[PDB]
Amino acid sequence: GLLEGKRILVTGIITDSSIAFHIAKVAQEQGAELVLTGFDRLRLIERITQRLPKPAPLLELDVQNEEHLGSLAGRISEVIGEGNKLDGVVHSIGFMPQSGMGVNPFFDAPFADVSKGFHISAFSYSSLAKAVLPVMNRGGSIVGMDFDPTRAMPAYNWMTVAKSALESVNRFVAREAGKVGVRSNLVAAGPIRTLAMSAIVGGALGDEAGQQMQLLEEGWDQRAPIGWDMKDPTPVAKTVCALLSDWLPATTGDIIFADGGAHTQLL
Amino acid sequence: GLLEGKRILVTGIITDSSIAFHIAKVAQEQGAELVLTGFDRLRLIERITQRLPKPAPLLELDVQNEEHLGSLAGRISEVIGEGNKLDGVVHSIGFMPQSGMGVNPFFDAPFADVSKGFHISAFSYSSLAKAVLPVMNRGGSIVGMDFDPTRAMPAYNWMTVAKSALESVNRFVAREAGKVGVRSNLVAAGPIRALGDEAGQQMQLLEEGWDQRAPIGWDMKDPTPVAKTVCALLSDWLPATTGDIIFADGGAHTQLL
Amino acid sequence: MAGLLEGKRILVTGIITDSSIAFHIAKVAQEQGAELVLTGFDRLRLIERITQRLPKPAPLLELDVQNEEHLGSLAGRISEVIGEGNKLDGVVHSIGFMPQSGMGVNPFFDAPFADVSKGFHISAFSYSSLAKAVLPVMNRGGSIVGMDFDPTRAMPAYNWMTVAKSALESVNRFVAREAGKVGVRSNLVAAGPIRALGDEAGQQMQLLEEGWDQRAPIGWDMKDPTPVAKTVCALLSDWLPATTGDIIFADGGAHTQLL
Amino acid sequence: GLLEGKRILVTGIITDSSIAFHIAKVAQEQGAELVLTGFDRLRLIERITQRLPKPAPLLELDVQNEEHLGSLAGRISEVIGEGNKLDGVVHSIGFMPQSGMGVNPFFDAPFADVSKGFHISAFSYSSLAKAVLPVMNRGGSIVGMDFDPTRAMPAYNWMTVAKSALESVNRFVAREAGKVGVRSNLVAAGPIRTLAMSAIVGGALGDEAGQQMQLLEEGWDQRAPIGWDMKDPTPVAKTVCALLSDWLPATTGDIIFADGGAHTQLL
Repeated sequence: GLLEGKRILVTGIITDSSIAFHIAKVAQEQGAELVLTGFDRLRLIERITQRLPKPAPLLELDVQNEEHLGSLAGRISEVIGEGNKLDGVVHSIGFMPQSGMGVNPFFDAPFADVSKGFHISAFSYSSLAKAVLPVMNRGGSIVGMDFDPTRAMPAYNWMTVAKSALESVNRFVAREAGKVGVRSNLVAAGPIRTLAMSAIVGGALGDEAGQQMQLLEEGWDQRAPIGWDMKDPTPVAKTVCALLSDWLPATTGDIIFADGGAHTQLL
Repeated sequence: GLLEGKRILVTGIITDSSIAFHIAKVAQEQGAELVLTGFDRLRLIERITQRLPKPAPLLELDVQNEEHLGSLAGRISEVIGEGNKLDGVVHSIGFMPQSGMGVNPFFDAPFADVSKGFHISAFSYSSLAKAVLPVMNRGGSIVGMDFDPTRAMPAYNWMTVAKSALESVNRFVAREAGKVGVRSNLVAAGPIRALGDEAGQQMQLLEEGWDQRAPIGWDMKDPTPVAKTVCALLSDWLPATTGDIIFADGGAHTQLL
Repeated sequence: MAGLLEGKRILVTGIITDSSIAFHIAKVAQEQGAELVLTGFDRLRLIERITQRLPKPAPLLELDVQNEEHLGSLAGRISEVIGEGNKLDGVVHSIGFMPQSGMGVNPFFDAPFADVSKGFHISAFSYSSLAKAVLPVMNRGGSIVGMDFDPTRAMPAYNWMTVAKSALESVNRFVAREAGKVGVRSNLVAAGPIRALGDEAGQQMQLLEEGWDQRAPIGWDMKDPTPVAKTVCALLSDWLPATTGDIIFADGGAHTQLL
Repeated sequence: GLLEGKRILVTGIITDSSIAFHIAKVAQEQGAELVLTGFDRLRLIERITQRLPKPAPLLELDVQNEEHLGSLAGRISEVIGEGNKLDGVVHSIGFMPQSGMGVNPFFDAPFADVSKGFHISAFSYSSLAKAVLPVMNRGGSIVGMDFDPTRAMPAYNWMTVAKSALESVNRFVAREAGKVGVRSNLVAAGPIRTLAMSAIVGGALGDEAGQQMQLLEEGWDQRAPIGWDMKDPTPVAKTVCALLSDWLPATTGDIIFADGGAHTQLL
């Protein structure tokens, strides 16, 4: 197994289509022992995580809660055994209030909303690292999820800005984590299609992206030299696990693209 | 002159060594008609602006105050005349609480501090653009100030994160401004200069690298090259540049050593 | 009413027709008060007739940028034009050539090395050659500007010319090092694209090039060379005095947007 | 093994200090079956490759020789078995005549020298791909070696230009290789110290880098959040094998940095 004997904390599992779910699934298939986090309705998280290959303990973590963050290392140690430390941490937490996205005018997003999206999506990558580094092994690896924000694009709007900030945070976290031998990297994934139910009785599932976002996302498979399957999270999950492994041991503060090569081409 | 007849709003004048002061000075030397803004130390700013080549009116603007922002377009029109519009706007406001700029470890900066610095240094570029675009002419130019955040650096810490955010914001402001024919760009400037302390010492050592790297050298005591570059972007001579970042750093960022 | 380049002496390469971007660079420069020296090699008689359509007279020197004798004599021949006590303030490299095998008339892999090397020579290496030849007669504070087409991403048809432009960007950063020793700046302008027997490569390029106006926040007019010409003149001026080794985009903002 | 059952062609083994030697070593340790190339003193290359963990056939390949390139596929099929194809190809070929490097003035490099370095160091990445793609499996991987040329630097001079060209070539090779399901990527390695002998009777080993290049290379360990060991090729060799594996399956046209994180930091 690529991650045999490694102990890995995975944040961000909300549904069975959360990219963190597939990261967790591949890591377990590759021999890792997981610790999972959730915040709201832990019982509902427990139901999803019971669909993973192997059991895994669930810890409560609201990344905006300094008390949760302050106690996390000790709660991790309780569950993995006090002599043991983590080898990997996955940050898969991204959120921006809807006023900051979609067809809401970019200029109309209230600061309070954008600040919260910045907190959850970018600042919390630093918060999580600070919280977990005291219980990580030398040579360990922290990986966060990115969506390339180098160029502006329709709909992604202020979430793009939060990802630009996240990329910058990642470089400082790598500086801090490196002092104790830990790597920090982001995976810039191509778009993965997400379904959500209409919030009404009789509701059905349907694509979350609106028209403009869908048109934007369909460009990836057109551009990607090896194509891009928006319904397939597995290549992204494998890439995260590559960074959690010891096979990129000299990469840190960096961004690895799992996007079919789309960002390298222009049509 | 380079900006002959252009009406330009300049934010960020604090002292007569502020880069905004030198931007305003060069712009007036090049024929611009200015409107200035201030908030903190507003009487002091009026005194400072008397040292400019020419007088200019001053409007109060706290870029965190949505009432100040919503009234700004009407207040500008009152100053310049209701049938006239601005051709240029300069965003030269950067603030990050010291806890985000190296007086403590990176990890110790509290969110409330970093959020405020993000608000002032990144979000408000969008706020100001939203406020001014209704009174800007087609072909106009919004320019903000940047400090290259592509790589992490000693001490600059969360201000560098804010500037990465600002660069992203600029690309979206360009999208919105272009709908009415207005450009939006940043200038990535090189650094401009007993109780001294660690964060200041770290920044000093980092900043001395620019002159070492810059093929044409870098004078940390000379704001004029940066001010001239801003005026270039305010002029009609970069009419197809938007969403972009122009480096005024001696070429330091293009060289490894 | 001072012009942007008032009193400056500027050498301009690359004028082939009155549609050449170099023609428009020269035209705007003269409108802004510059005194020009022009160069040509192929179709010299044609170039002379073309250069007479510029606003003001300008002498024409022969320069094959692959000819080391032409390069080596260039500084002395410039001094004859402008006076031994005078120097140039600006130099424009607007020479790009890649044999058609490197620009999409056949698949990328089929381009022969000899063709690609020739295009590398003319489109990338000669930026360094020209700088070497002109710098001894350039003033401190002067400016060398070359023409770029953003090669950060692979594109249809442009193929090995894109590779040459990647190389050119790297050359520019090294020319900046050498030029900086005598106070001279070196930069590239990355321009957006400027416009029955139509053929495949041209069709691919047209479809690709129409995307600039779609992406550009301020639009992009492929029929209008003036914004690019002005941007070159901005770099030749004293208004970007701390920019060197760099790439300035004159593309409507298209490269900053995905859609 | 990370590369169990994979057939991989490795170019560029000159000495037992060539990065390609260490790539070949790790690939064999990870279960790969190799085919090796050489051009100069094939008997001397056979002697170097006998120190690899396992035997591997050696094929002659001058990448400037179109007859060598045109026959390469058939000569590969002969040695790996007529029904078989390659899963991986490593390009580790870089050369610039000395007039193009060091304390030679940048402006004094003759074009014929720079053209030759461009041919060997950049054009030949396309030539090798063209020659080997007919005998590569879908899902295969081509990996070339890079030294980050994003900024100019002392000494590296025209080789920097060649690497800039190589990066561009890699993005076009990715477009072409992707049509048959093959990825193409570069590894941008930190500097690896190289010793060479003075060309004199009684000669000794010493660093090939001149003063300015040594000062440049020494910055990596200072900048790198996890440090950078110029004497250790292994992290770079491992990163190449990561790209040859199936664990970065959606990465193509790209550049993976194995440099300790140094390019993400500024002092």
